[PDB]
Amino acid sequence: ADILPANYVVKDRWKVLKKIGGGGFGEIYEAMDLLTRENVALKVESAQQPKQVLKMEVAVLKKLQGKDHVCRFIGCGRNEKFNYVVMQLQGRNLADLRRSQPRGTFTLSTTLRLGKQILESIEAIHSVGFLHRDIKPSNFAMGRLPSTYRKCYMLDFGLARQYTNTTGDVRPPRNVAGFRGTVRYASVNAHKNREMGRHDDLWSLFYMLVEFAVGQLPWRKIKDKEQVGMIKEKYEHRMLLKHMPSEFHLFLDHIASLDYFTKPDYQLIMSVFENSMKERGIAENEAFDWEK
Ligand SMILES: Nc1ncnc2c1ncn2[C@@H]1O[C@H](COP(=O)(O)OP(=O)(O)O)[C@@H](O)[C@H]1O
Repeated sequence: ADILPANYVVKDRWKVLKKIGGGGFGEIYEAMDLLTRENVALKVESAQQPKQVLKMEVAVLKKLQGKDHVCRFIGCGRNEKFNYVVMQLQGRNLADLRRSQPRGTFTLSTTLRLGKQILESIEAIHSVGFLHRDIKPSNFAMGRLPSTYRKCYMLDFGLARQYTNTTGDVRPPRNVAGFRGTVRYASVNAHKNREMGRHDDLWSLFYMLVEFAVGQLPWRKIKDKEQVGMIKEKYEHRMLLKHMPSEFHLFLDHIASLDYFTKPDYQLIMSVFENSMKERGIAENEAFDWEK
């Protein structure tokens, strides 16, 4: 039973058309904005949920206004039954787009071009003092308009954590931190209950790109967090690069050397994607796999 039924109207403005997503922490709907006449995304969480994450989501989404790869903030509110955020509506997510591919793989062209946009999104959130902590294909969606269909948008800021403080400094990490994010894309550090850093969001991007190009990860079928962590610890990460562009060794080595305290070298990773494209004769203007 959905939190909101079809045609329910939020704050005399947003009319629920259909449920477009959900699972963790609540549900997301496509709604008609009765004031502006545009289709929007309405994200809701029940007010009786023990962990309320929309307060974080709203704060991060507002802090990100003006950045590329981010939904326009439309509104938000709270009541006794539910909390909500209203934002720009996008198209299909990357997990859905990958699963729809014949072999569940994207071409290197699509993989590398998505990698550039996701890396830019990751650098954008870190630049406002926040870690995403839940980097995964379903938290990235393509635009749905002729002016936005080749733009990839970063979604879901509910599990975000501010690593900076009021004075523009980096706060000390806690001695221990509860597991946050997806099991499939979490770094080994996240599995060990270490405080997550900027490098951990880059580990999730590394695993996503391997999954995009290869179609699977070695721990794909395992659901248990601990069993997955053991596989990732034991697994020779160089074996993940068998079918990857050779400059991915540079990406892997850089992230493997980082800790919570060290600012990543985002340009080093960008250079890996750019050289991988040029060495293959891949143009930036190429159509994405799903366009064909
Ligand atoms: N602005 C949006 N436009 C289009 N689809 C969206 C939007 N926000 C979320 N979704 C869809 O619903 C799912 C949304 O959940 P999301 O905010 O990403 O995470 P969650 O349900 O894990 O808190 C996504 O994978 C995507 O398909």
